[PDB]
Amino acid sequence: MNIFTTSILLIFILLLSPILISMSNLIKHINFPLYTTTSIKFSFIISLLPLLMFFHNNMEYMITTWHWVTMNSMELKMSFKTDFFSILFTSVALFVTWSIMQ
Amino acid sequence: KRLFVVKPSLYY
Amino acid sequence: SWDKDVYPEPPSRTPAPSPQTSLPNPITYLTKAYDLVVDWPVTLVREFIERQHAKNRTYYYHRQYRRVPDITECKEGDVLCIYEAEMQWRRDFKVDQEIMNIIQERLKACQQREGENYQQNCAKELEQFTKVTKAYQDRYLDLGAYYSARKCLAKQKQRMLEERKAARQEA
Amino acid sequence: LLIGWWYGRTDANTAALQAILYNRIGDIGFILAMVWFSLNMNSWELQQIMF
Amino acid sequence: SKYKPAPLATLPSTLDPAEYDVSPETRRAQVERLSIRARLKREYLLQYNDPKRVSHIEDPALIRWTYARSANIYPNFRPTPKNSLLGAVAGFGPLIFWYYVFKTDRDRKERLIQEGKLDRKFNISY
Amino acid sequence: MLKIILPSLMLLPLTWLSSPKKTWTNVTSYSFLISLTSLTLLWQTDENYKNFSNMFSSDPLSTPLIILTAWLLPLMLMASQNHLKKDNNVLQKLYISMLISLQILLIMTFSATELIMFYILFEATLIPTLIIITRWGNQTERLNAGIYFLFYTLIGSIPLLIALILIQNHVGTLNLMILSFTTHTLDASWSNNLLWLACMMAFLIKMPLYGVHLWLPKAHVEAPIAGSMILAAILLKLGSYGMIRISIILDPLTKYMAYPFILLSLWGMIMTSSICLRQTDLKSLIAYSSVSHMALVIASIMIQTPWSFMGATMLMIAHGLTSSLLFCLANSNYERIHSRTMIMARGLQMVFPLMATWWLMASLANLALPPSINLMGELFITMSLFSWSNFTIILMGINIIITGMYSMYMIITTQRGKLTNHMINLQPSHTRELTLMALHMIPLILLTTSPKLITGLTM
Amino acid sequence: AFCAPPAYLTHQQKVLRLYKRALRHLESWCIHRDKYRYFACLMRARFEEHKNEKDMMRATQLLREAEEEFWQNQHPQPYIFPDSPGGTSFERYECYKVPEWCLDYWHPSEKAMYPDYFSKREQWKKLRMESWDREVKQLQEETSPDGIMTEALPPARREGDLPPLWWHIVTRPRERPT
Amino acid sequence: RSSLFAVSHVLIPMWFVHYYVKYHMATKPYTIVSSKPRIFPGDTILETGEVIPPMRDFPD
Amino acid sequence: HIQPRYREFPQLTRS
Amino acid sequence: FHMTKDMLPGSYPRTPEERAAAAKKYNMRVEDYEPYPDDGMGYGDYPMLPNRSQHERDPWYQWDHSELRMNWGEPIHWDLDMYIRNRVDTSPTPVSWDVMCKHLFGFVAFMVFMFWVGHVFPSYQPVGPKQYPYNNLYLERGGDPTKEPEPVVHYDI
Amino acid sequence: IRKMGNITKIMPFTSSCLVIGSLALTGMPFLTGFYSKDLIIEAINTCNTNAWALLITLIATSMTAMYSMRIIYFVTMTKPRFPPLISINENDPDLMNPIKRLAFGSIFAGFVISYNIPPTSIPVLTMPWFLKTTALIISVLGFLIALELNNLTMKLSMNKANPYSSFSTLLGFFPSIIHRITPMKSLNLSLKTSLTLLDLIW
Amino acid sequence: SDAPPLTLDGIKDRVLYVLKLYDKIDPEKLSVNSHFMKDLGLDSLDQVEIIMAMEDEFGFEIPDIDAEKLMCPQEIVDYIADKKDVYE
Amino acid sequence: GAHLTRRYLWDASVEPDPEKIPSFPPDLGFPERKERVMVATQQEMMDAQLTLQQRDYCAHYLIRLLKCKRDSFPNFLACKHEQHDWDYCEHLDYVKRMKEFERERRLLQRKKRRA
Repeated sequence: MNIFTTSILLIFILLLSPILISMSNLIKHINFPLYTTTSIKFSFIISLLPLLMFFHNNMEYMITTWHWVTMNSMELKMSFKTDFFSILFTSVALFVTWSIMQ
Repeated sequence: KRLFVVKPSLYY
Repeated sequence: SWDKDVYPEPPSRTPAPSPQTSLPNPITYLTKAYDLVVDWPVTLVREFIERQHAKNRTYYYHRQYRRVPDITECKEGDVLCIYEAEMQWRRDFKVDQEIMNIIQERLKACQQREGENYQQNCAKELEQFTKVTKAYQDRYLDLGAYYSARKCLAKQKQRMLEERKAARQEA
Repeated sequence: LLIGWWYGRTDANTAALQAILYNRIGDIGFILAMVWFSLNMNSWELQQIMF
Repeated sequence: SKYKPAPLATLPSTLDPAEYDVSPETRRAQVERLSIRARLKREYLLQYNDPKRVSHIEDPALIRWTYARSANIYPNFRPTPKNSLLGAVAGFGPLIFWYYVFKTDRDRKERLIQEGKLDRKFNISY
Repeated sequence: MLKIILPSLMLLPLTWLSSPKKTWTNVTSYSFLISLTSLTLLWQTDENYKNFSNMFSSDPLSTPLIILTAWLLPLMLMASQNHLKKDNNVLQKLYISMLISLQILLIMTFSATELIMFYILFEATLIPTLIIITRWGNQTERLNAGIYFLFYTLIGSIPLLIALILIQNHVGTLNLMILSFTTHTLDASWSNNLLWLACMMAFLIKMPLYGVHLWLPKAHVEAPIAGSMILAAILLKLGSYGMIRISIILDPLTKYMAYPFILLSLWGMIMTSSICLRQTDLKSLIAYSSVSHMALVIASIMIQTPWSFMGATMLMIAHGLTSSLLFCLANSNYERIHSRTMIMARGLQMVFPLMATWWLMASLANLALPPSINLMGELFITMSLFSWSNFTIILMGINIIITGMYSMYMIITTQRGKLTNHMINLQPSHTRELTLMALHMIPLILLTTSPKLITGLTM
Repeated sequence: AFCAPPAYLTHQQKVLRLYKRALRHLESWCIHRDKYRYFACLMRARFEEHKNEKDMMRATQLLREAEEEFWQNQHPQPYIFPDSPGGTSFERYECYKVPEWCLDYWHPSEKAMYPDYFSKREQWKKLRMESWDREVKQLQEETSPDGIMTEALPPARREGDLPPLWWHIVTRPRERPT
Repeated sequence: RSSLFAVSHVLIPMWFVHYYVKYHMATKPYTIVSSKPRIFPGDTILETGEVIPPMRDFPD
Repeated sequence: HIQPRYREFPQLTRS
Repeated sequence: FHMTKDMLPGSYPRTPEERAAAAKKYNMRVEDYEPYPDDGMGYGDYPMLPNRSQHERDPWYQWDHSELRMNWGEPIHWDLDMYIRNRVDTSPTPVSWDVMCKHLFGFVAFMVFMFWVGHVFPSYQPVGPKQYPYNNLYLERGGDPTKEPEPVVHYDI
Repeated sequence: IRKMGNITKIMPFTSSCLVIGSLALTGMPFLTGFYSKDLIIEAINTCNTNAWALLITLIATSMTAMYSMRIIYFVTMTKPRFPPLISINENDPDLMNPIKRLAFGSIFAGFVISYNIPPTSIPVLTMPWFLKTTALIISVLGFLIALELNNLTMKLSMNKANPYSSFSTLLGFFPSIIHRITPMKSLNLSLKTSLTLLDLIW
Repeated sequence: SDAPPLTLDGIKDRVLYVLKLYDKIDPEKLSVNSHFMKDLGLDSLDQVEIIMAMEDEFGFEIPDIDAEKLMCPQEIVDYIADKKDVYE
Repeated sequence: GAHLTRRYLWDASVEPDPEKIPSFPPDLGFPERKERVMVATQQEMMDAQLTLQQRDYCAHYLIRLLKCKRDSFPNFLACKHEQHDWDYCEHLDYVKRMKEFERERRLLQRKKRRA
């Protein structure tokens, strides 16, 4: 309940870091393409772990991160559904995007 | 060999 | 931390590991590494922060409102009684929405934990949902955006009239 | 934005607008689904839509 | 199977008998057009190359286009049996149609609601 | 409320008693501070609305509008500094005073417990607006625009005054707390139907409707940037606020006296969004988009469901912000070339790269890009209507399509394409107008983060 | 591109452009180079056959019949050179073709990084300011009073004078600026 | 400095995310919900120690 | 690092 | 006030002197000036140009407005907001409108017809339905436990 | 492709990767595509499905092989048509490493996944020879037919604009007619009936 | 942007190459300033093909209104140079 | 197949309709019939979290397969024998269904030649 979710969220954190840099003065100096490629590669490697744990036990989660707004009788949250579909597609897309970046 | 690349004023 | 009697969570009977090969599981060792490297410093930060909480500890309470005559006990035109009764009705209305939300959450969680066998093993939550939804419908539904206590009262009254006329008849 | 990466080509902006248009025609059905599920089930979550 | 033009799929001007014309009146017209166009081109380039220019180049053809599509309409509009009928339909036809649509649908609904036989199992929010 | 209004008054002596050079800085800064002070109204820790006196109050519906009205003043002041730079000190002070009076009267209107104060001020907001339009507009149609704007509104408002006086003579008070607890079914009759018409048509002309909307584009086109901003953002919201407040005493006549207006709104939405395609004037495009958007507010308010009121409030706030933003953006390029035609300047992404991101983000908020609050309103209104009749989504969806279409057309034919090389007068972007776009946008991000504030009384 | 088309199109020009389009569409059909060479020899034979036909009535009739035949059996997806109208890279670089006057708004800080360039630029601008009036009068004094114009520009007859209306042909941004 | 990016962009983010998860998302109800783990005849449940009886013998 | 040839077949890198 | 009423559009031209003045205003050769018919729809003296788009222009000529493919003083088509290269095209096609529509709709109709045909004449396998146990899983699939199912029984054949 | 020519001799690595891609796109057993498309074809030819859909799906697999071979021919097996100056370089490691990673994928990933995934559905695994080998037969016949057609277009006869190809070459005319009939009506209505006739006039 | 930059001498050399490979011409009497129709005894239908070959060689297209004006190969060189912004 | 050429033409009446099978009682022949036995109990299949589509009298080899896949990880190439057993049982079930189909087809022939 911890490692899985930790990685599922750290993937997004990594995908975001390049964009938060793009709104900073670092982008002038650092090599941004290589930075983004490395971040994507590391996101892919991290995502490999949920994939393993699912291949093993075949458990899938429902993860509610942030409660946005409660409209009367109807709640809205940023909920994630890490099933076979989502995990496998995440890993595959991250591999392909890692390649496309180079 | 190198050439001047024309660009608008991005100072502002 | 959070009550089970409100957000019940079954005990999660877990199966034991039955390794049947010689290769190592890359998840148990990665998991020990992740524990030692992440959970320990985080747990320590948390111990420190909870200690600083224990120091200069603070309390806060839950606001209890007493009961005041409903609008039935109010007169036509008396805006004081009506104001109090209507503020109450709005309080209870918000509370009923939050109840319905609690129930929807219980239903979602049940369906998720069960999985494929959710038509079974998840009919009690669906039944509670149907029940409270029927009720909510019958006491808050067809009111407009200007819902108040008089409108709920008129709705209750027409419903009881129709039912009493379906009972008187056929007797 | 990516199709229209070269915003001098009046033939790339056309394709981008094209894609926008078709995918919004699809958004119409997506929104129809959202509305139906918000009225008949009261939740946009899948765990509650499954019933 | 030879080409047949259409208002969108037009004629490529190579199957038009008006280009394969050596008539001197037609050629005089072409020359007059080129003269007008060159006059305007020079009048535009004498500004586009004026180094004592600090402002854009005003285009009166565009100004006329806009003045005609917005402000020259009503003065040059007179009612007619066609204008009036097209306006009447365009205004009050879709409204009538959608009115009867909504009215029928909602009467049927409210009928079922008062009667029963229509279920709203989990409608909670409307 | 006095703590928000009296500072807005003292702003006037601050405007006049100030040195010609420091008159803009002082007023701008103190207006920002007043926008800050207005944030206490969000301290609602209960379901008991804030009553400060027998006259001033603020519910979850009026608080967002009040904060928006207090926040738009400094933005208008800023936008109104590039023009007026060559005008005399006294004229600048008079402009600033007009804007301050508008702010004050609007805060009053939204804080009013009684409908007669609301009406007096609803009408008083015509004098400064008309003055701004006809005195600082640039073309000759100023005057016809001001005439339309005055007389549509007055011909609509007079019956409203008659109906308010009738309600007074029948009930004893025009207070909004009293008229909500002391209410009675309106017997269905032609008299009460005409009462409904009187109570509604003034606001419907101010939202506006489709059939009566010609006063808006004339004004926006012929109005200086500040007038356009305040008009679009607030002086239309005025009608929706009025309808929401006054529709409690018109029950149940709203069930069958609405079909005409729901229908006109749903159809004129399509008509106006389509106009926004074959439109040479950028300001007219923005105005017709505003009409298309307010049609949804009218329909929603007509069906009077909770989801409906909520979506209407969200769409009001978001549309105000984004339309003020789009008018600022348009006037930016106008100040360079002095033309309102969207075809002349059509490669501005090769000179103003940053200002284009503002165009992009606005046109994305104009259309419903989620999780924008411009989208949550449209979505909940669509849902309310679908519940009303499942055949509304057809028109809603074709409107969605047309909306994406003309917003993309705007930004493409304005920024993207080949640059107009003869436009040597395309000075880079001013820090001031950039701050303007930033101040219009960031609040949208923040609201999207916290939508609980702009829901309304229903939630 | 650099030249302005004439008032009308002569007959020989029509025939040459038909020849060109036919050979291109035939290259598009005949993808392989040998096939194309063969059928192009055939096409040149078909043209050269009626090459000394002196009459015009029959010349234009043959030309129109050929245009018809070309519109028929016309490759729907003919080859189009990438940088040419209808090609992949037609205006792909028209977004980096920033004009020169965008430097008159540059900040002295941005300028101090390219001093030599801006000295040269001021030299050029002086050149232009000097040559303006002379080329203007050169234009106004040699406009044929016949009343019909031609859209073509004259050269700098007098020595020391620069050719009229040159600042937009010269100073033209490059064709692949990066 | 061979691949310190790993630390700087993975370890600290994991620290903050583990904090968030473990002390806010958990410690709140119905935030993380896991489909129940598969149980098989012949397995040994851990908490209860229960032993699922094996399957009846196949005729094949 | 290549040598751009004209009408000729170029040599290839073992890689 | 930059342009005077004698340089702006106006009412329908009925005197040939006014037609000449209009075709001069619009920088058009008189013989090539055709005003929209006097239907009362608001055009006035504005030219009526051929209904051709801006694709059919010469893409090489150094147009002044290179993106619209117009020149400085050129008259603007009333419907240019639609006939730009980002919009409707009226370019000639190698095939004719009629033939194109015929082929397309014939393809679509033949497809629908053959779909209905194959629907009436499906393709299945020489096999029977799938026999599920426990009364086709009535306890599963959400069946009332307290109430007893219908005994659908499956045999070994 | 008409100006590409042989790419084996002049880009062996890119060419091998392209061939691997085209194969995986086709069946080519035991690559990534096979492990799905095989079962797709089996399920469609082993279920109560519309016969026309089945038929055109098989035809479309054949056509997949066909245009894969079209690429492989006009880009990898003919003789040059591209300009005479050669500025070719495919040695930069940014070009080679991602492509070869994707190649390892295209080769082994279907096996890996299909063996690591849980069993979701129940595949029908007992069908006549002429259905379990049908995808491969289809792809092979497509390859052969395209090979013959192209070796034929190498000849010195003159190609023509047959009406059954102008329909394919031109996206079936769908754009050519819709993209200029529907916007025409939309944008002419928006002006005539919506803007002028009503708002500016009536 | 992997192609070697274009230089005048190279343009001239390649043009004269393409021309020498044209069987209706004599390499010996070939040079720049040479006219196709007068010095080299050619006709317009051959100049068309000459320009076509220039195109297929350099990989871009030359419109007919300008191609019609190309008779001396130095004109071809100067056109290809003004189109590709070479100055040395 | 050819089961379609015999139905859609050439006496449809005497060929089966897949929707209605069986259309004859089980006692029309086969005096006694051993109703098929399902090894696995409902609780086993619920605990193992199977899909309704997977509980079709062949769930016990499937359970052994999933158990092998769990225990033999990350050795996903093992458990190939259990896959074969599940596939075999499913093949036998498909054979039985084919048998029902052909049985009904042959019964239809009787009604043709009995009349």
